[PDB]
Amino acid sequence: RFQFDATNPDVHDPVMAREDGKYYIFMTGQAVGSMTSDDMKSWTPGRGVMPEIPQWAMEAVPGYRGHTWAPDISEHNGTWYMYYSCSTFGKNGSAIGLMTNKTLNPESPDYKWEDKGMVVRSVQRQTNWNAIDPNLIMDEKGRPWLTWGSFWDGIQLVQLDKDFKTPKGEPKTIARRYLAGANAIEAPFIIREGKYYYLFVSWDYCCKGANSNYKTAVGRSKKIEGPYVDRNGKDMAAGGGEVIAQRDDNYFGIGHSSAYQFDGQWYFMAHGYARANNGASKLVIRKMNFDKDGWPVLEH
Repeated sequence: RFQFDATNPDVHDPVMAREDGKYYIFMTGQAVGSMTSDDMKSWTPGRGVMPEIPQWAMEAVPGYRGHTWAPDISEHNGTWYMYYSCSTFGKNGSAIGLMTNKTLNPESPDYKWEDKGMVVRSVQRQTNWNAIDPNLIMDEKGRPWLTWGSFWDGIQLVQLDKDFKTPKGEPKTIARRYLAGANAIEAPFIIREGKYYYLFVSWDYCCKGANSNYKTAVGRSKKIEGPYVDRNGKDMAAGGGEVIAQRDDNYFGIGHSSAYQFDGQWYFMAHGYARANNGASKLVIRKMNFDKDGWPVLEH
């Protein structure tokens, strides 16, 4: 029996954007998957984003054939930038690519995704981080920075040249799980709120159905590079973090997070392994607020 369930759709590694009162979700899928909602409540599957699967990617990552992971979307000066991951599960022979578009509406005559090639690559038996899970974050000076990473040494941070694709120096590890290996940390996401940058990370194990233990943690820093810390002063680089999404009455695990502010309200978006669908990965959106001390807290 065929069913979509518009109010509770299957999604993996989601990211969200809004244009002209319409909500756009981009996720892991062929050519990057997509969804569409008028009200952020009922969704409609769309076409794969990529107009074709880029050659440079298939070459740099052997095995990659268009099944793309964890996109990131954001708008800067009327240009939409979408970062995307190319890899094969369990290995770090990976590359992050970028593509740009003037609009997100596919019925628009201005709609055309121009691929801009490779941003950053990780290579087998050599690089101590994994070139997947990108997130673009701007500083107060307007300069672009990227976070990415999954396992190995952990979460990387590097400033990007103003073309949004070439890094400046080498990266610098910014958050760890403890102390592929057992450094279960991935899906970094940084937002600016108040006096601080908040780095959101996913801890532990996704991708194991109803046996996943995925969770989401948070830490903060006044400086973008500067040490990220939890409620009691512990550095994320050493395994600090406040758990904010977790094993639940509804979920075995919740992770691969992202945060957006729509109409004065912050929203925490992730995917959760739903108990009512024996571990199927569903869309999770919770209202997020910052307390007195300036720490994020979720609804439900």
